[PDB]
Amino acid sequence: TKFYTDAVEAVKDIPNGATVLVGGFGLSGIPENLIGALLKTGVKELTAVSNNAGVDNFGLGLLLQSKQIKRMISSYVGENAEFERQYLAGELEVELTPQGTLAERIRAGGAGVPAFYTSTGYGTLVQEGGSPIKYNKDGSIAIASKPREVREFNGQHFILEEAIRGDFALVKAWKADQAGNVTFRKSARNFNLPMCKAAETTVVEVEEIVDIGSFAPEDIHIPKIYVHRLVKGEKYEKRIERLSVRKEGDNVRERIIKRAALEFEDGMYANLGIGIPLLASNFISPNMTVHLQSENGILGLGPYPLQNEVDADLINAGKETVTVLPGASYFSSDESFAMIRGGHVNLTMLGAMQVSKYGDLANWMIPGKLVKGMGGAMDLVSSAKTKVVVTMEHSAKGNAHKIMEKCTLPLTGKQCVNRIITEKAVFDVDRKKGLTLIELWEGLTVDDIKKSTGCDFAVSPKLIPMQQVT
Amino acid sequence: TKFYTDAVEAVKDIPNGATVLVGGFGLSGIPENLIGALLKTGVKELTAVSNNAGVDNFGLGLLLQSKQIKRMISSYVGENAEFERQYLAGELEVELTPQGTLAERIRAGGAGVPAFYTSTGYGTLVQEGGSPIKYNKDGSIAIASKPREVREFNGQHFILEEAIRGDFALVKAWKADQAGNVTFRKSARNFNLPMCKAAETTVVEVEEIVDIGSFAPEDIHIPKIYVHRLVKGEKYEKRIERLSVRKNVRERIIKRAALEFEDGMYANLGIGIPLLASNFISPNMTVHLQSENGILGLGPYPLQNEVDADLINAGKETVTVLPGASYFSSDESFAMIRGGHVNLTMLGAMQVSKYGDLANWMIPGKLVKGMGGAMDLVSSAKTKVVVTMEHSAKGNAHKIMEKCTLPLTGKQCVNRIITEKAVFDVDRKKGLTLIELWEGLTVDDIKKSTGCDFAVSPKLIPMQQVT
Ligand SMILES: [Cl-]
Repeated sequence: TKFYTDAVEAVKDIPNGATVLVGGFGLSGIPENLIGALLKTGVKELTAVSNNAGVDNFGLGLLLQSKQIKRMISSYVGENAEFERQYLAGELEVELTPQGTLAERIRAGGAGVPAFYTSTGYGTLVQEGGSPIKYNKDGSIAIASKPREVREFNGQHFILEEAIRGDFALVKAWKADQAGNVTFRKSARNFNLPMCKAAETTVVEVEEIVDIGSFAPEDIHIPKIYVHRLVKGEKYEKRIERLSVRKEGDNVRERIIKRAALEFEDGMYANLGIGIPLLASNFISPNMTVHLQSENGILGLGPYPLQNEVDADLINAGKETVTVLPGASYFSSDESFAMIRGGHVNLTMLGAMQVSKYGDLANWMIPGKLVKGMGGAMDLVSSAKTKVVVTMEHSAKGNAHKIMEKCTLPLTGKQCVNRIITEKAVFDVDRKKGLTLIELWEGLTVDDIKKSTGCDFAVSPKLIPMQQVT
Repeated sequence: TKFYTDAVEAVKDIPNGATVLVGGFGLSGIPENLIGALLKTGVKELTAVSNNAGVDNFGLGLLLQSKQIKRMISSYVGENAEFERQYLAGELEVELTPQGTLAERIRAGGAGVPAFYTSTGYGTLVQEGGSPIKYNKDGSIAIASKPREVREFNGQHFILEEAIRGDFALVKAWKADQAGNVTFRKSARNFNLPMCKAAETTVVEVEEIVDIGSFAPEDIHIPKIYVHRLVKGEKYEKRIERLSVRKNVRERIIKRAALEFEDGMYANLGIGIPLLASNFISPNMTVHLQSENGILGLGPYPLQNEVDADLINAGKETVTVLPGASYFSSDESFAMIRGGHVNLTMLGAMQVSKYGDLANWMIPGKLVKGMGGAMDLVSSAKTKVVVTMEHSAKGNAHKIMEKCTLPLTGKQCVNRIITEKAVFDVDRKKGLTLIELWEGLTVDDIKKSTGCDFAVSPKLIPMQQVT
């Protein structure tokens, strides 16, 4: 490992046009000093492999604002108006990549695996192609993503994804010893770890350079062999995107929140989406133990931090400062998604704009109105073994159906939803039997459900009035 | 995580014919207790996925002695006479699997990856098929391995290896916290970590259960979500297969091999001469030795007090690590190797072809212990592969020849050959180039001890020898 004292010296040789892996998830784990240096070198036209787009004035956002980036390979790019201006204006190329796929392709890139198969994105634009990479002002797609090869394995459909390997990786890490061994802090690891093994030249900025021996050899996140250039970052602002602090909705939403709260079981491993699902976790019995997995690489999310617990290195997938409970673990983004795709999470519960009779889900894109990427959603619904539960208002305004024979909006996955909870009904979803109404909100009739549902459903002989967590 | 107090209880539901992933590298990180429990359940016809089969009377060897294993899916038999005996006799079925591939397939097994490509095995019996899986009592082959699909990516050939998922995984770990989180010690991690995410039911035995909070969240090697059943091991014998403590033409090869080392180099030294050549490295030079079983920073043999059964080198010998070393899982280790992150791979060979083919793992009906990590170690073009070996075999039979006659380890993967008589550079296209020649010997001498033509370096020098 070569050590530098000046951030600019370590990145001075990044070529214009370089593919640079930029660590970070939201504003967490971002190499702000290496980004600052690229600001000073002015290296142009980069292909930034970065999970998110930081925000307007931080992280990748700073390089977007100075227009140093030509292409983003990311999973979620909301909260950056300049990014959205560039993307919508057609000034920026963006490959919306399933977070888990991004993590795994990066890993493959450092592990000598040219390509591998995954269930994520099967039956969506990722597999089908057509995801907009570069737009024209007019709203039409200039560059469309290409399909991924589909292949059958053990009766299921997977798609071939290829390794991502950068010219440089700008890695934000916590510490490095003088040998070049590196470790990451809390959820700040996310993509930094796998990115550090997947570039011709990896550049790591650390908050601290420490002596050799500082680390237990078993606990070196990234072995010195992967660390080519190491610099101690000069300035750390550690911006916090969404300060969510706790101190010591309407009835429709309240009702969905209260029924979803009933999906939790003890010892359950669950991943909860932003909004209602996370809120439903608020109604988990103190008697029940539910381990919340955060795709940004956390197992054991806790409630929002008290003012004194606020930590820019610890945020949930919703990018809110969080805490973790006892016995929690942090892992890289690639491990997180191996855990998710492998079906290790028992329950995944998320919002949706549409759900189909047999489990298709649509919750990441609204052609022309909502194009911020799918984050980890396609990976979350990719495993047959994980029970996926959708929580959403039953119908759209003017009673337009959200539950239908088939979704009209871009799919997050196919035959992946196992249950839907609305304020009027609870349906079990089976890829073979279809929709089965198993709960009906009191006051409403099966007929009321029929005129607010766009497909038919079996009515379970065990159909009960809709429950609410107490 | 469900905690058990009795190992039999934790595995009594394994059916006969179940595929079971068994952690361990040689005798390091083996699930002695879970294996002992299987001796009791008497579950038979097992397909055991394990790097090695331990030794004759320990580790997986026990289930071989008891004929409870119908089939081993391993990378190296090693010094297990019975394992070898059974394989050659036509009793035990064995899929010799490249160690690095064994590891990546297990990881894929828990990561939702049904299959992935790797360069390891390309051009060998692994990719081609024909690797004997099961022998006929009369020496012939009853079951041969099937061929793996080949696919090219970015100018290179790779083979398709499918995920390995077990019905059960018998995993050895160092500690578990009360929540189910698990950590490994030194090199005993090896295959235990990935096998722990790739089975319908993982059964982890630890040497210790600690309190939740005992681990720093960032340092839990195996998050609780993956540990279905956890039991604290009843008995740990800490057996050590090879106790290597510390207190000539072969030497010519070693002394020249020692000159391949450069400062800041990351290297993987094969058994014998290569490992020996590392003794001649200048203290003023920093060379980092990577061990396939999951170590970076190998040190010298341990003094008596330094001996640790959880820290052995690839040759199954007790070793130490130098400051700033690291440990990581077998799949990580091979991600590291397969990823070309190791600068120098130096190993022995029975044969090397004109263009770099290497044959170092099999000899029909006599050498059938498997390839170990060798096919993986020579799989990366970015890594410099140096073969150190005696120039000729008994009766001056050639070892450097046009085409190897022995099963290949790698196709066009050798960059240089150091023998006692010469040093040749090897190019996958132009062939051999004698760049160094032992004094007192002539190019004619070399000519008659080499089965094929070679170029002579216009700057050929007497063969150097580390001082
Ligand atoms: Cl081995």
